Amino acid sequence: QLQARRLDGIDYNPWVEFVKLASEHDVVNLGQGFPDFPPPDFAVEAFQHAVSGDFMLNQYTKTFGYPPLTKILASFFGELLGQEIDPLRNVLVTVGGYGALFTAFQALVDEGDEVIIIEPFFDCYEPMTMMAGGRPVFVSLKPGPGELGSSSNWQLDPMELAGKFTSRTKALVLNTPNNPLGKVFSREELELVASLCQQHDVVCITDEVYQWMVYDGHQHISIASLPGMWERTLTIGSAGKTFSATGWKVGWVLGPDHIMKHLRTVHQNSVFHCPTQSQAAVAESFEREQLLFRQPSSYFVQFPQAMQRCRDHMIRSLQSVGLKPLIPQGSYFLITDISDFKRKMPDLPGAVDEPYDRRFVKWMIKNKGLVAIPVSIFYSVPHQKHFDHYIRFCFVKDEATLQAMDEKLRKWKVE
Amino acid sequence: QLQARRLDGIDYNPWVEFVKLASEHDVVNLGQGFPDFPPPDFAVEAFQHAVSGDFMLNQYTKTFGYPPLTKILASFFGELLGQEIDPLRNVLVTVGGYGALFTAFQALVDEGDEVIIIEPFFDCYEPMTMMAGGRPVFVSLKPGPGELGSSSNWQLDPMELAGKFTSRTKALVLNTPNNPLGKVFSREELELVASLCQQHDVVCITDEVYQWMVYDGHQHISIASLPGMWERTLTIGSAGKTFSATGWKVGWVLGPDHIMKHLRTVHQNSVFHCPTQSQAAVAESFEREQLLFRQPSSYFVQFPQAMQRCRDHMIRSLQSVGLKPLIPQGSYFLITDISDFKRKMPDLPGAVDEPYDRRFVKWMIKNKGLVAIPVSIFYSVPHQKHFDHYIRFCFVKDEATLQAMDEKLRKWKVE
Ligand SMILES: Cc1ncc(COP(=O)(O)O)c(CN)c1O
Ligand SMILES: Cc1ncc(COP(=O)(O)O)c(CN)c1O
Repeated sequence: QLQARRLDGIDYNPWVEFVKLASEHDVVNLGQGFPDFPPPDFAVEAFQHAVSGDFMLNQYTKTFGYPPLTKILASFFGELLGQEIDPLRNVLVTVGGYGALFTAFQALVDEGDEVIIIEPFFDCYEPMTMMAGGRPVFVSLKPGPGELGSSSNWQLDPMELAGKFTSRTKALVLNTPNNPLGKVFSREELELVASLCQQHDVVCITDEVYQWMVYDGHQHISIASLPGMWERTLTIGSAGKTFSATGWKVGWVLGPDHIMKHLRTVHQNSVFHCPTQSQAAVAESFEREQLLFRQPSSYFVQFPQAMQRCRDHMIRSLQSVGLKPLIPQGSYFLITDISDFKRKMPDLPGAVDEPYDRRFVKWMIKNKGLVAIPVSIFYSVPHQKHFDHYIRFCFVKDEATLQAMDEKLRKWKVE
Repeated sequence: QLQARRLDGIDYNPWVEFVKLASEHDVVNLGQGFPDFPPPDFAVEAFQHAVSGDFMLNQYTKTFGYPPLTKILASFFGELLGQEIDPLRNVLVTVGGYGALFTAFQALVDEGDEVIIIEPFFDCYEPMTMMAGGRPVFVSLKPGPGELGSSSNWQLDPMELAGKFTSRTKALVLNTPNNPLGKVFSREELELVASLCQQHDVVCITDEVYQWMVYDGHQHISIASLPGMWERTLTIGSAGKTFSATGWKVGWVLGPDHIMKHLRTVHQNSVFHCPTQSQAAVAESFEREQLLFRQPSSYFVQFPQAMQRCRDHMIRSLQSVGLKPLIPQGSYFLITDISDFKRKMPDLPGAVDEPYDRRFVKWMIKNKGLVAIPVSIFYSVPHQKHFDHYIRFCFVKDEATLQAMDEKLRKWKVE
């Protein structure tokens, strides 16, 4: 009654509980979706230049983005997407990917609109939809029939997905690479989505914040580069998962002017400007990578290699303690199946109707010194029952952290 | 129909037209609401430390604010307000003042709620209200009966204001010091507001971004420090008008936990984190001013003095060319009456029903080389008729700019 009704149902963050519990224990924190090592020098220095350079960089820049930034964005991405991008009609700099999604949702979703959300989903898609009046409609990625599983096996059933589409569908949220699962969507997959999107006349909000984090030579493809798609796609990116600098909270949406004009309205009536210097830092950082694009010394070459090693490493460590990793094709993350623990250990302490994985994560923090994340926080509540056996790990960590993980794991193992 | 209805009516920015026109002319730009000189060294350096220091400052900080920042905020402001402030329940770091208002509105205002907006208003109060479903209800500050006018004479009529209050009033937006007028609200004024707010049970969203910019020894008072008010006040501030670094876009709301918990919900479903380093810069900057609070070398002492000089200077320059300045008690701004021009020059070129001051500003850009802002952009459309004779100037400028103004003014004067 004092609060607006749009807040109904979206006030609880299941995250918190656990950060609170992790901090009152000695832990290796693998629930954190960000590096614990420095960003690349070129990028840190880029920031250092922006705050040490032309003094007017401390004052306001342009509303829809700091032009050196929109410039490089439209160029580098226009090339990557295969698309002509006007910085002033097709690019909006936002407060991180979070900002971009929020802007997108507040633009497009209205009382009654349905949004198709693919499980597992980055958790904020559902609240944002709900805050905007929309109705989330869920479809589950479904793992197909080795012990080690693979992200690319998780399947978007063409009949199931076609069925979610109604006359009320405003948008489908497609996040690739997927967090938490790590799925990198295939071309044939994308096309499935593009095709139903094209058919029912529906916007594809597409969150590609993890674009650069790809492994095993799977290749990131943007639905926006598919024939006919640019006219109905909003592509989101984030400097923070680009340059391993999450704290910079700089993101953008790329999209056709007739959609963007609304994302702009929300922007000009919400935050109006993004801060200047960080934008400057990002613009420089992109210039550096575009200059060296594909080159061996380029960050987008070295980094995915480095983190693949981290992935591989974590995958082996966790494997031998009973956890059942699903190899990810990209993202900061891997999930592991814990169903073996559920059979061996069915009755762990927690609330009635609390999903197993949350109970399990809480256990492991207390006793084994390791933080992970209950995958069920990325499912519709109706679906947490059936999907209460995964946990999510972040392998974008320092060697010293992977060592500590190993220590924790070896100590646990004697059991 | 593709866009959400909340965007109805809020898509047009009357600002733009003029920036476009100013850039295709040789101008002294006094429509810009920000310095064109560097921030204080301590503050620029503070940023330089934050991006050059502990590398993990590049990663995510806490959701509701970077603790060194919420810490210093709660301390410095708790002292200034006379109030006990818990950083974690009473402070939210937002993306500038703009962010804070947006968060406040999306928290509290809902289909049907009325918001009382005092004219002239910072323009974004009306769209934000409208986007949230609310109904703006306007009351006009009204200048009381020398040639030079004064901001403090503009009056909030106690009967007029009491009359705006209905059972549907959710909030009243109080902005002091006022932009554009420069009014610094008096204690007796505040109390009027507090008292009706207290009576009808209504939140006072109070925008004090200009807190530090006060002149002639008028004193900034926060409605939040009035008896009984903290329980129904949200106070907004902005690092950018604090440290003359608008481009940093760091703001905050201070307020009682039972309100803030909703501002938090919006925050955690919109931007989630504010960027770390800038927060760090601000936290340091405040530490520096709090240490030297009231001291002669403190920025909050030196700066208002400096800008008072700039004010005084501009007031005299514009005075002698026929403009009729209203001395401001604070803010970055002064408005001048242009009714003499309207009598001398009634028929200037523009759209039918375009207010005089907009037509006039456009004229002055083209012919006299000076940018200002039509005050009518800060009135309800119904009220722009009667209030089409002011323009707004920003005197927070370098000497070299005030010189250029003078050049433009002297050249004009020969006429
Ligand atoms: C899938 C996904 N999309 C969007 C975001 C938004 O993050 P940020 O605002 O820091 O860019 C995140 C969180 N990093 C994410 O993992
Ligand atoms: C009255 C008023 N309030 C709030 C704001 C918001 O500005 P910012 O977001 O940069 O803090 C402004 C613009 N400076 C303003 O003048």
